Amino acid sequence: DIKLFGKWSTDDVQINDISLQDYIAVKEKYAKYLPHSAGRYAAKRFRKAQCPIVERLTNSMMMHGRNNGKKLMTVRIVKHAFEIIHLLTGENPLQVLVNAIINSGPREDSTRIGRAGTVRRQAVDVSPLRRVNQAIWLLCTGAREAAFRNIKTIAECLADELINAAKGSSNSYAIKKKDELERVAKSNR
Amino acid sequence: PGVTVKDVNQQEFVRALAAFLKKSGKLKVPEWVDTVKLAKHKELAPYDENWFYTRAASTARHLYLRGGAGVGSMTKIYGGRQRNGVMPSHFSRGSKSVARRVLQALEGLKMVEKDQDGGRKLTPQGQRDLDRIAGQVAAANKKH
Amino acid sequence: LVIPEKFQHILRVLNTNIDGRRKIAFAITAIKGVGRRYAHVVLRKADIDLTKRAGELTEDEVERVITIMQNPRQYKIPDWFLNRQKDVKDGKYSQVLANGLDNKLREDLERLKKIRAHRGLRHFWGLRVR
Amino acid sequence: FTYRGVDLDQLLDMSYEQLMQLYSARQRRRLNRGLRRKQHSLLKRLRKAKKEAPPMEKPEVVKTHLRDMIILPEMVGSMVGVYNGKTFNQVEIKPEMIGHYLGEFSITYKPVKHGRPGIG
Amino acid sequence: DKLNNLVLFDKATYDKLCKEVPNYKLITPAVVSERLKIRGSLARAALQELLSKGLIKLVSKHRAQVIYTRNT
Amino acid sequence: KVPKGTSSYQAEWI
Amino acid sequence: QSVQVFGRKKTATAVAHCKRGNGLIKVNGRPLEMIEPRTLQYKLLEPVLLLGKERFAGVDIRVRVKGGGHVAQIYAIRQSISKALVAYYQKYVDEASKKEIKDILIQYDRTLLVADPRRCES
RNA sequence: UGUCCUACGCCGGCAGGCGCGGGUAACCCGUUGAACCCCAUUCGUGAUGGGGAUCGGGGAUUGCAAUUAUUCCCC
Repeated sequence: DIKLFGKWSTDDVQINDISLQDYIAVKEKYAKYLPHSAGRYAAKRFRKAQCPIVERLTNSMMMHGRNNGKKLMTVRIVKHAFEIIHLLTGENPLQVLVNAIINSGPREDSTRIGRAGTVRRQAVDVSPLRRVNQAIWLLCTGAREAAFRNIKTIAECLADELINAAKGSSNSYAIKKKDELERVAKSNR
Repeated sequence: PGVTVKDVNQQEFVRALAAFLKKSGKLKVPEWVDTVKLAKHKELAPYDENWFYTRAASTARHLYLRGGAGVGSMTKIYGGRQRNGVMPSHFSRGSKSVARRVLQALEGLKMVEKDQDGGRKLTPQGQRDLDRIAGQVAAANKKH
Repeated sequence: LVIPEKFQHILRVLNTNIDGRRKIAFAITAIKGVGRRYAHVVLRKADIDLTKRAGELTEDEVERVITIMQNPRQYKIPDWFLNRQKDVKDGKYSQVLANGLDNKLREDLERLKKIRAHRGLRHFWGLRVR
Repeated sequence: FTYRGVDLDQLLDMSYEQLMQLYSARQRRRLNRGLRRKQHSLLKRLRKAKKEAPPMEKPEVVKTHLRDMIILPEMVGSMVGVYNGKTFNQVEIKPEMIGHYLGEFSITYKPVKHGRPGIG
Repeated sequence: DKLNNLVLFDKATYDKLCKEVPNYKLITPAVVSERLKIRGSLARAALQELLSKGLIKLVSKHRAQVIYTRNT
Repeated sequence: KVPKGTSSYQAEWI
Repeated sequence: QSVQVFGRKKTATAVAHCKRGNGLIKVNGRPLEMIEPRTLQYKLLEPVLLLGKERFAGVDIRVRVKGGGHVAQIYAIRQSISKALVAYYQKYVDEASKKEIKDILIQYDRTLLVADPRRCES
């Protein structure tokens, strides 16, 4: 059976959210040995949803400038994070990954509607693919912000942010950013 | 018992060849081991006190892998980034005299011989020692 | 490792404070006149292992490495690592030390003044030399 | 006074070949490359100026444009006027400047005193 | 404020090292450097010391992250 | 104060 | 009795020489597991690990590899290995078996058979 | 890319010298033996060994001439 790095199962995962079920594609056919693929996913519209979500997480955390080309390094960081998530929580790392992505994704966004000069924003609904993208982006941004100047390690930082986002506590950067975004979206109307 | 060097993990093979240079004992060791740099592109001295036999192991194994190589060729192989200061960094070769006396001390033990072509390559005794040590590393890797 | 009972937290060498919790090479580097390279060479010639810490040292090792760093030529340190190769006055291969650096730059500045060269006058005005 | 462990009288009496190790690398390279005719005439003018002088009085200045010179030990006590492109300056050659050029004894540019700026 | 880390062990530090360490599930050099304010080199050296004692299992070793797990 | 022989171009430096 | 195919990726080309052998996959005189990018060593083993150990018992593949970098290099080597297996089971083995392994390979990753057509634009 | 591009050896910490060969060029440089990247060591969140300027000494090339640092090398 296909195992992530030859160790991680992919049949035990369950998707809580119906909205993100069709775009979080890791379950049966999309399970790969390595997150690295070097296959095209931005060639045409909606093709990046077919891409495994571990590859999305890999491609989204080397985004910062001085590490903008290193991808084997990135999947090594993802490996260390997944190991320490297993030895911390005990569950499968893909399950808690799916939970963090589901609970970190925003549901309503404020958007400028009108003209230049009217700063009054209107709250609009959120696409599920954009919800997945923003969840991964916020997780990666929290991983950066927790690992700037400390002994605390970047893979360990991604693990801590992922666990904090999945259990829903107000300690992940994604959770607090999503909560303030939701409350301002409610306040806009 | 048919094994070869390329079927042996390279870093452990270099380490074991350095250990063989220990328990062999004889090699022409310079009095400047504890003062010298190792390339003009490098900033500090090598951290390991016993770098000379490790570098000799790397030189011998690269000579086995590809022959017809001179001192300048090994100097080019051991190059890397010259941090040019605030200036943009470039590529720089290694130290000429260090690799030259490594080659001279390595042929001083009758492992390496001079080519008529102009280059320099390995003795049959050298390849016998190399695939013997490759045999020991293979035995210590496939059984551990 | 273990708890060293004879630990010197702050050292005083050549009228200079040394942080004893730092590594021996970089604690010796911390004083003026010697960097990491000459510290590594003087430590390799002093037969002292690099791993152990500055406060985790005995007094004989400290005084003997001071003795090595005082007179490099007698202890087989070759004549290209030295700070001043050929002095104007006596031309002696010697290390310069912390207060020695201040005094030697002061007298170099003074001789550049009294010669009235371009470099001395540029230092007098206080502008860029190179 | 003592230069590189050697006093002035020995340096004046020191022969021509062994100054090629008692100088800096730039001066040793320049002396290896060889001196040309103009400063050879300058050096002979220095000799004629130093012998044709009263013992108590200072020898007369010789004016020159050559700032390419390295200073030899024969030139101590000499009264040399050096051009900087506009005017000559009067320099007495002390013996502690022996490892220098004449070009640093005539600065070709004035120091900058910044005034109040105009419409920039 | 600056963070003060002791480079060498104390008696209370050694007591917390020999006893309070192997019930922390995850073991990194970073967490040992963080919880009781010691330098990372000292925490690492104590970590291979406890490994050579045979008291803590190793999960993986690398240049950046080296992860261990408490016994049984 | 000015030295004996120096020119005004160099006396501006002093 | 033997076939010679190639695998291209950007600039890197790896020529696979496939012969009825004794179950050895040799890449430039080195086996698959002892290629340097050990972080990306699973991609080189994906045909071998995914397709099983079973009918690779009598296949000797010698891969002579030139050009490219490291990632494009190992991708070219793995695509050459897959194409060598497809070509050998097309030529000397029945049609349905090679159709089956092609179906499995395309079902896993499309680049295992066809090369990436995009390259460095001037 | 090349009649200044360099192969090889020796003397060399080191820029570089010395004796020798090829190339007016898919041939010799040159399987152009690159660098990030990878794999092991040490450093461990502080103006730190990060970052390297600005200065002080020597050495070697380039050039009729390097002084107003040409350039590079060693502390």
